[PDB]
Amino acid sequence: AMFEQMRANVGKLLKGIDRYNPENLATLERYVETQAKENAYDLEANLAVLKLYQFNPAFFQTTVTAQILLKALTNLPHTDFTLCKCMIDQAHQEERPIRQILYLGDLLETCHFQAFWQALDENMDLLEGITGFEDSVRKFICHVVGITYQHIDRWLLAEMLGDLTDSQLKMWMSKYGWSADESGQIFICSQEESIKPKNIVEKIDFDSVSSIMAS
Amino acid sequence: QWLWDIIDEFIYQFQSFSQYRCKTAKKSEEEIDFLRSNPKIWNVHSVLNVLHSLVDKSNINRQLEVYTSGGDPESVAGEYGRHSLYKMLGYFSLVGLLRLHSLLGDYYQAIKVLENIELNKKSMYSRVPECQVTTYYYVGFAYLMMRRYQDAIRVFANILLYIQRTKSMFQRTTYKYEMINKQNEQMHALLAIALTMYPMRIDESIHLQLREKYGDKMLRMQKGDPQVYEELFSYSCPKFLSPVVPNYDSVHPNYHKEPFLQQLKVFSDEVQQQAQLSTIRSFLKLYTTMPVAKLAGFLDLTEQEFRIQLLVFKHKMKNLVWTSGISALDGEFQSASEVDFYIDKDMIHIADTKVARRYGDFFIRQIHKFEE
Amino acid sequence: SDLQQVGGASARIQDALSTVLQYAEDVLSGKVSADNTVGRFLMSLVNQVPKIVPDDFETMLNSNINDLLMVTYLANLTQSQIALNEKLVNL
Repeated sequence: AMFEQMRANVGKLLKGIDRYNPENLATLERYVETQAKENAYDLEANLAVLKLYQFNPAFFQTTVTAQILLKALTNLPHTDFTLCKCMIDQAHQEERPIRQILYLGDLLETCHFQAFWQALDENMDLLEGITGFEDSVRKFICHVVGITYQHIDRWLLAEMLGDLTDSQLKMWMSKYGWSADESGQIFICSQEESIKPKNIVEKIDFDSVSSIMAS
Repeated sequence: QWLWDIIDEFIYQFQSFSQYRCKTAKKSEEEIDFLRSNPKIWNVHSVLNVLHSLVDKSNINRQLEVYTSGGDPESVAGEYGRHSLYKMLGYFSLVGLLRLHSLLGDYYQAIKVLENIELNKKSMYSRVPECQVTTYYYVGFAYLMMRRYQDAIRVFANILLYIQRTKSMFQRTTYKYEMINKQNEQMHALLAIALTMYPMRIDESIHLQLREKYGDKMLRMQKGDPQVYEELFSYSCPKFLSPVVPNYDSVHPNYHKEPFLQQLKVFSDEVQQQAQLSTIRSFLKLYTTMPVAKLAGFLDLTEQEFRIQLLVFKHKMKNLVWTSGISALDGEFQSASEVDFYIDKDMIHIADTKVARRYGDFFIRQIHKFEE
Repeated sequence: SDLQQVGGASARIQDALSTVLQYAEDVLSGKVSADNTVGRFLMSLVNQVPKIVPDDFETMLNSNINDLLMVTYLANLTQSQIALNEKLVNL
C-alpha cells in the first residue's frame, strides 16, 4: 500500500539533485521500511541511502541498514550485497546485528546453506519482520539446484532447504514442478537439457567473411 | 601554498564556466552559429571537455583525501556541476557524449553504479571512434563491478588492442596514454586469472611476454600464493578506482590514510571471495563420468582429515563449477566438461589487415598530394 | 561471376524445363523422349556434384574451405607485408 504512494515522488527525487541531500532521508528510510514490510524493492533509493550514510557517518541508522542488507540477501545472486559491501566501513559493518547479517550473507553467497540455517538467531525480531524472507532464501537455494542438478536426492534437498519434513518438502518440490524419481530421488532437469554447448557448433563465418572480403 | 591555490583557481574558472554554460546554451544560436561558421579547426572543443574532466578529477581527489568527512566537494560537484551539465541539451556534434563521459567517470569513482541502463538508452548518437573507446572503458569497468568476467574481458580486449580505428592526432589521448593502456591490461590480467582455462582469447590483446608473466603468476596463485595475490591486489587497487593523482607523504596528516583504508577493504573482501572461487575452478575436468573410487580421489584432492569432505564438496561444487546428475542406485556421478574453440580472431584480423594497408595507402597519397 | 550468372540462368531454364516435362505427363501423356534419358542427365550431374553424401566428406570439405581461407588470409598478410616494405621505401 505505502510503497506506490511514495514511489510517485521518490522516482523524481532520485533523478533530481535531492538524492545527495540528507533532508530527504526521513522519506527514503520509510521507503526502506516499506520495502521490508510490504516486500517491495527499489535499488536506486537503497543505493542513495547507503551513499548518504557513507558520506555522512553520523546519520548511519542500523535498523534501516539491516533492512537493506536483509533485502539484498532476498535478491541473490544480484549485486545488491556487493553494493552494500562498497558503501559501509568495517566500523559500521561490525556492529549488531550488521556483523551477524553479513556473516549469514557470505554463507548464502558462498553457497553454505546448511551452515546458514545452523547459524541463524531464531528469536531475532528483525528476521521475522522481513515479509517473505523465508520463501525467498529457499527460492535462491532451489534456483541453484534447478540450474546445477539433473537429479537430486530427497534427503539432500531437505538438507539444503533447512530440514523440511516430507509434507513441507512437497510445498517446495511441487512449487518448481519437480518429479519423484526411482530409489529414491527427485528429478530436476534432463542431462540433454543441461548441456547444449554454444561453443564449437559454429563456423557460420563464411557469409559475413565473404561479404567483407568481396572486394 | 601554490598546489592548493591552483586548485581554487581551477574551481573559480570551472564554476565561472559552468555559470556561463548554464546561462547561455538554451537560446544563443547567434553566439553558436558565429562559432560554427568562422573557424577552420574544430578539435579544441573535444580536448577542453576531456581536459576539464581530468583536471577536476585530479582536484577532487586531493580535496577528498585531505577532508575526509562532511565537506563540500562531492555534493557541490554532483548537485550543481555534474547534474546541470547532465540535464541540459547536448551541443550538436559529440559534445553531449563528452559531458556524459565525465558524468559516468564521476559516477564510477563514487561507486554509485546502476544508472547505465538510463545512460546507454540516451546515448543513441553515432560512436565515432574516440567516443567508442571512452564508452568501452567505462562499460568494461561496469561489467567488472557487476562481476561479469566473460563480458568485461571482451570490452577490455578491444581498447587494450586499441585497433578501434581511432585517428588521433592533436594530443587527445592524453598525458596518461601509457597509464590508461596499463589500467586496461591490469583488469584484463585479473579477468584472465578468473577465466583461464577457457580463453584462447588473450593473444589478441596482450603480447606474449606479458601472457608469460601473468601465466606464471596465475599458475602459482592457484597452487600456493599469497605473494602473487599480494602483488596483484597492490597493483590493481591503485588502478581500479581511477583516483588520477596522490598528494604528498608526511608523518603529520592522517586523512589520505582514511581514504586508502576504505579503498583497501572494499576491494579486498570481494577479490578474496573471487580468488577462492578461481582456485576451486583450477582442477581439470579430466573425465566426464566418475564412479565412487574416482569421486573419492577427487575428495582426497579436495580436502583431507576427514571430516567433512563430502559436505564442503557440495558447497565447492554449488559455487558455480559443477552441473551434474547423481544416481544413488548405480553409484555413478555424471557431469559434462565445458569446451571452447580457436581460429576465431583470424577472421577479425583479415578485416583489419585490409584496413591497415588502406590507411597506409591513404597516408602516402596524402603526402604525395603536396608534391604534385 | 559472369559464369555463375550464366550457370544460374541455365539452372533456372532446367527448373522451368523439368516442370514442363512432368506437367506434360500429368496433363494427358508426355515425357517419353525425356524418360530414362533425362534421368541419366540428372544422375550425371548428381554423381559429379555434390559427390557422394556423408558427414565424413562434408567435414573434409569444410576443413578444405578453412585451409583455402587460411591461404587467402596469408595472401592478405603477404600483400600487407609487401605494403609495409613499400611504405617504408616511399617516404
